[PDB]
Amino acid sequence: KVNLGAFRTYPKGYKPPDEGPSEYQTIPLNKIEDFGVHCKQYYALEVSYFKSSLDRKLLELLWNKYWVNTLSSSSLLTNADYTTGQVFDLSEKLEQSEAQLGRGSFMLGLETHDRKSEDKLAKATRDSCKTTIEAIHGLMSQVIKDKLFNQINIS
Amino acid sequence: SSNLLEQFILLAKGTSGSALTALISQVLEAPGVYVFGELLELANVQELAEGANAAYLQLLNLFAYGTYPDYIANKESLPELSTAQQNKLKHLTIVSLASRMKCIPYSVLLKDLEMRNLRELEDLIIEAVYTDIIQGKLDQRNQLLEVDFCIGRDIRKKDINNIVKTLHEWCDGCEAVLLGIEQQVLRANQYKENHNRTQQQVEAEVTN
Amino acid sequence: NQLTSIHADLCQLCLLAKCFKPALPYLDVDMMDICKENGAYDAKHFLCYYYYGGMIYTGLKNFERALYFYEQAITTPAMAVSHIMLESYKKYILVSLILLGKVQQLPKYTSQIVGRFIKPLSNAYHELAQVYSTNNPSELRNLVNKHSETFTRDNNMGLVKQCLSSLYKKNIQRLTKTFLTLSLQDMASRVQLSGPQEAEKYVLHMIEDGEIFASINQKDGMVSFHDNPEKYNNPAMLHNIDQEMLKCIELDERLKAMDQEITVNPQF
Amino acid sequence: YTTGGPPDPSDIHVHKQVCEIIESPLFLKLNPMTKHTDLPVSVFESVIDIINGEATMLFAELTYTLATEEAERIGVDHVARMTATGSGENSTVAEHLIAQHSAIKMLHSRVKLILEYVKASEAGEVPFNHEILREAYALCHCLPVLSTDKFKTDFYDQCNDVGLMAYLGTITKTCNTMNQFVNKFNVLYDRQ
Amino acid sequence: FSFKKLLDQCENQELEAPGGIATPPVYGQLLALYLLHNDMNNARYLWKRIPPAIKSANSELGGIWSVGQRIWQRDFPGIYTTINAHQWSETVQPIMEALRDATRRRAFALVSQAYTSIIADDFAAFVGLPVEEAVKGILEQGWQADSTTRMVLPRQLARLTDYVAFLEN
Repeated sequence: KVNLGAFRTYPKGYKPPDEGPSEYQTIPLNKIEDFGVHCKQYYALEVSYFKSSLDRKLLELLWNKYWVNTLSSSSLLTNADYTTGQVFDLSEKLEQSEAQLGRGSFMLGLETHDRKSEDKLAKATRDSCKTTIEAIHGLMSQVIKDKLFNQINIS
Repeated sequence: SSNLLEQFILLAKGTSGSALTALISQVLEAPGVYVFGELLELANVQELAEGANAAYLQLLNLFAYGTYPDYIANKESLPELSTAQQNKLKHLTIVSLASRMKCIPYSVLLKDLEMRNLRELEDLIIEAVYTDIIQGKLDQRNQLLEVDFCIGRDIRKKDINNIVKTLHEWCDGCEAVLLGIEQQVLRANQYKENHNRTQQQVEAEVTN
Repeated sequence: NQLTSIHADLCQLCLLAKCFKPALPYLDVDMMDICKENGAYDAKHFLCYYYYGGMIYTGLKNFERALYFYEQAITTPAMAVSHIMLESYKKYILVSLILLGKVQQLPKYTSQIVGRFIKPLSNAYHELAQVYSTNNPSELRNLVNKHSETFTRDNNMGLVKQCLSSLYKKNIQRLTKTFLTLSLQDMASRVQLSGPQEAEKYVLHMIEDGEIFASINQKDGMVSFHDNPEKYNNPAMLHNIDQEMLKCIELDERLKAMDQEITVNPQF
Repeated sequence: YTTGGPPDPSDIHVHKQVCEIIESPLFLKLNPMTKHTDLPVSVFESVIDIINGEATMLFAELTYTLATEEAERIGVDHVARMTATGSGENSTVAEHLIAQHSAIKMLHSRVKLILEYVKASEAGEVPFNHEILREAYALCHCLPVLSTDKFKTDFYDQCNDVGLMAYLGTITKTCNTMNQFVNKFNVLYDRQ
Repeated sequence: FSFKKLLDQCENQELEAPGGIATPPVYGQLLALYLLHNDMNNARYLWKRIPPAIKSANSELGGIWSVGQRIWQRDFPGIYTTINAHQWSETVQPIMEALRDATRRRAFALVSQAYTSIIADDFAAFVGLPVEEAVKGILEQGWQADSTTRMVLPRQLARLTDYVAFLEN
């Protein structure tokens, strides 16, 4: 779902004493208590759509001379510290999953509500795949460069 | 330069005789002229022979096809140079070995140009970078020289076939890679459509 | 590569007729998902297949696959003791003693009979791993003649002979981490080979098999112990990773079909 | 675009100034009567052709389709409806492959523009000029860029680093589906 | 390999044509092919499968096992002594000829990878060549030879795109 919505915070001397959530969405179980109080400070507006603008017309004239910078890919060397740094945080998540499977969130009397953060093995899978997809994404920008220019050679 | 090349080709076709012999020494002495293909094939320089007139014809052939060691072997038969004609011959020696091999080792240029160190050998190469003559990079680990851009010496009448051959592999080579990228998009999109249908029809029959 | 009662009987034919050639295409690739339709397997076939399959990898100098085959026959739960479970734990110690220096631990889902009944009955095999950690060839020879009556009544002859030569090969690899260029006369004291002439013949056997890389310096009477100068930068190493990853994406696809089948059937 | 009907000769002179900005412009004309099958619209392209010796810029109609992108159709339908859109497929893999698919199409057009330029100087179209030949000789001589022993020892080293990380990430995805199958099999089928 | 195809085609006829006891000439082909591939494990197990009534009646099988006995002990001077003693003029002769070339090739990859300073008096007993012929062939390759000591010093895109959609969805 394309989430989109404009709001406007009322200034001092015009805030309503009681106002329900005009545009209610999904909120994780952490900051849901502040949604029922801060909703009276602003209000949602009926968004519309139209075709005009002007900035989306001068970017083509620049691309005629700035096309040499759009091919500057090679993401494997740009944010190389973020890829290696993400493996250190994965080890802390994998260590928490070992204690989750050992203790178990299904006890006698009170089940599926023992530990605070459940499904640690399912959440650690997406974190491990994030370091894999981001690593192979930078390589695809380098292999595509060795197949169009490096495969030319000379007589 | 480029404006000076159209002035030397007009004065040589208007006069001949003793005036043509004096025009050859003025072109090699004046800088900016790095091409000698349009002046060697003309019939004005071919008529210079018998005596000192024949020495100017052999000197023009060495500046287009010969190299630096080819001039020191017959320096007594050819007229001497100055502080500007000798430095211009070293620029043509670098572009001569680049037309045959892609990378030239440092041991080859140290023997042809007769040097002792690497900075003095590369001192005559960096002077052609600011004049848009020789453009490339310097390698230190492999001790090679990857010449990317250089002068074509003459008008390129023999090695002109490599220009169309290199451009043909760049245009036709992109069609083979485009067929593989387009096929990968259709395979990745079809896998997502089949996975979304097999994950919704198996979960709806659990309640029934 | 499926498994059934017919595949279990094929491994028994290779034990009588000593010929491990037909047992190569049926054991080089791992098997999963047995062929079931009307009932064609039993609990006795799952223990006799892993026990007979471990003997093929043992003689073929394939200790990497023999340790995994003998581990499946032990983790199977049971109620009492059996001849197959007894021979599986006795061979698990002799195999692990050749690769490493200590016996590997058992998983959590293993049977309790192995740790309450098989363990006290296998006292002759548990004491063998204790002396192997000390690395002493003089004390290991006294345990062979002492436990000779136990190795004969349990048809385990020949398996314990490989552990005698493994201690001499382990002492040579141990000196590679500590020492670098040891003399030929000093190498015959710690490994105990009786004379420097017997030391030059034992180190030559490890070069042909590929267990360690060394060079004999006969000009100075010493021997050099270097490591393997392989940075794993050859293009052939990248093809091995791509070929091994083709089996991982297939195992996950097979588990997705079995997970959807259980979700269809009602459960608690 | 423009509003009128039949193609007029006055629109040819106006389309000539458009080619000076973009190398591949487009023409559009709205007709009140019918023409196509759906909306009465048609797209034309600037195609130059000689007519009895005089070169004129004619037009060529084309057949348009619908939305050819899943990541784009979800944004267009949410603009005209101004209400809500159904949940479909976002195609996260297609949003990243456009950086490499469009790069080949952009490079294939740049080589075609310079291929006929040098070929015309060798045949008989472009006059024989010594300046054009000396400026395009060493242009293609640099290919391939960095293809010696220095790049061969670095390209294989980077492929082995990310190749090993892919094996450790693939075994983690299999463990996620294995945990969902074990928990559903040790309860209904198994009782211990 | 060229010699690897003869071993696979020979074992198929051993478990199909005979019903219980095979023939002597076939046992000599499987044992000779196992000795060329330097596989002493499969060669030792194949020799034990032959009944004792066949070995005592056919003397040609005893000469093949005599050469394989020194291979298990890895004795280079003991290989050429057993080859030129018992030979068969049938199907083993074209196979035994290739076994002598594998012995010299095995010592070439073992001495040059474990003996950085081999003695010239002992190098002649590892390749079969005499002392006057072993010091001559090593000089044409690149190995040095000292004097007055007799010492020789020898020595992609299609796979990456499939893993993207597999891990994402």
